[PDB]
Amino acid sequence: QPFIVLGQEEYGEHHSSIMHCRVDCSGRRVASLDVDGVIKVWSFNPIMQTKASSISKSPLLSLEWATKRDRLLLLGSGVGTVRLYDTEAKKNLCEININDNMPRILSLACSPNGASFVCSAAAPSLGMNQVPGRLLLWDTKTMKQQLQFSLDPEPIAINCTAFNHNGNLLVTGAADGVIRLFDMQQHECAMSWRAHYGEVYSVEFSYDENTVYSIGEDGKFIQWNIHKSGLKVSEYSLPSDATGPFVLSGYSGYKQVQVPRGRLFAFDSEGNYMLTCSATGGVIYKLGGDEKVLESCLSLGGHRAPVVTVDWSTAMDCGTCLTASMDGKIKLTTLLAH
Amino acid sequence: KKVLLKVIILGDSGVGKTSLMNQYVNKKFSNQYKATIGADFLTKEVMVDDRLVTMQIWDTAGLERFQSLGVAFYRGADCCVLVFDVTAPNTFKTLDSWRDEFLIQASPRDPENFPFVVLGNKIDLENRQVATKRAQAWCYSKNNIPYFETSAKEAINVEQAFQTIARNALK
Ligand SMILES: Nc1nc2c(ncn2[C@@H]2O[C@H](COP(=O)(O)OP(=O)(O)OP(=O)(O)O)[C@@H](O)[C@H]2O)c(=O)[nH]1
Ligand SMILES: [Mg+2]
Repeated sequence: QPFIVLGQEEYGEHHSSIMHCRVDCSGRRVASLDVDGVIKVWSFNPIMQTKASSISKSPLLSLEWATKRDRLLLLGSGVGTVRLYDTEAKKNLCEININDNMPRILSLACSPNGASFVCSAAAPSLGMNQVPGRLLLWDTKTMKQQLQFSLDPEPIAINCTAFNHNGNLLVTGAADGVIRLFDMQQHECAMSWRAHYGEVYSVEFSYDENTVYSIGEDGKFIQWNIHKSGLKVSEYSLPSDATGPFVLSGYSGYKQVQVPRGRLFAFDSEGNYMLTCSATGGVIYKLGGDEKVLESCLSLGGHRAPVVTVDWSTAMDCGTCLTASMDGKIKLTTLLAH
Repeated sequence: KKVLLKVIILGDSGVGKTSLMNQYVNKKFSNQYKATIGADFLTKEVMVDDRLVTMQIWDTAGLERFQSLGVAFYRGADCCVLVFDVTAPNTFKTLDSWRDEFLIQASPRDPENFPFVVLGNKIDLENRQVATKRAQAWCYSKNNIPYFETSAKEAINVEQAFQTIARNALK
């Protein structure tokens, strides 16, 4: 009832499992990256147009739109670098050298203030991703590491990050199952708590920013009160195919497995509904307070392979859901809110 | 596109912080007084050079002396509203304390230009105790904080205070 489905288009220029798929801040562009290192920046309004295409020689692991300077895409490599890419010039601006011995740039967050980004730099894998890592605030226009955050008790691989609206707060999820909330000028975490028995895969502030959501390897979707140090507000057990591991199998004995690496859950413009992954397509839940189960209010379908990452772009009261799957296909479902 | 601002209202107990907030959002007032217990908020949509701002306005217990709230609450803030009662000079002499306590807990990088507004509330009542010039001078000394004399009872200058912190935060 709340959403009218107007159509579903397919972007098919990737030929490998998608790793990231994110709409820019304007809503007009998508950046998507597959496991074979191919980046596509493309439009869908008014036509599905591949605005740019790169093939990275080195592995790429994370992707993040700039907020102030939209048309800038940040790309975290597997060789300790962060690339700033100009999506309107179709051109690398620079490659910032982050860290020598911790090369997996697992997560990137651009500050809304436009000057800095936080990134996650993890040691190589091999429970394979409970290895150490760094969380660094990098100041782009000074070109130096402004701050390193203390990851108590031991350094740990940070999977996922998200800024609050003014850029003073960063919520993070680590391989050890802990949420850590950091003040952007205290190197000590302002707050941390055990959140999942397993890795935290995605984190996000609620719309009003008085709670944070996490999705974890233990299969649970939990809302936490950040005014009372991660007091569980609500808890839900999502379907098994919302957190994977995501597996594409064939008649040839050849199987692909992918652990959550990308965006696992996405929200409409004010946080009433949540897109998630499934084996057949995106599943949209309402987020009202039944508190025992989430009501599945819409299902997008359209995929022959498991969906591993999602995104939800809102403006116009005209939402736009992206669902990306292991066959490399990206489906774009347009909704109208009522 | 939507923009969130969190607005903190600070000041001594009884200066009219709840009354001012309810007058801004609900547009109504109650002569009955009941002390605010922790911190809690109301939200309203306003707009600024044709851009819609979701303004989350927070009420703080004045008796609580801004102390044991969250970093999540302190660092989430984008505007500070300092309120005193013009018919009560002690509520004015505590302004330096409330502003210092905000700057310590909220810790803005650029305090000089942080969006502050100072409200001398309750000018509907006669028998002012705080001279206008003296409040003007105090607000000026802190690098020209915008100063308003207000009445939540008669809805005088509430819109101006909120618009001012909204515009200056959106910069
Ligand atoms: N005449 C007049 N009375 C006011 C005005 N504003 C508030 N009052 C009265 O002053 C009393 C204090 O009001 P509140 O708004 O609850 O004060 P508060 O700042 O919220 O106090 P705490 O919650 O304890 O920190 C109330 O009884 C109001 O009716 C005003 O502008 N004019
Ligand atoms: Mg009050």
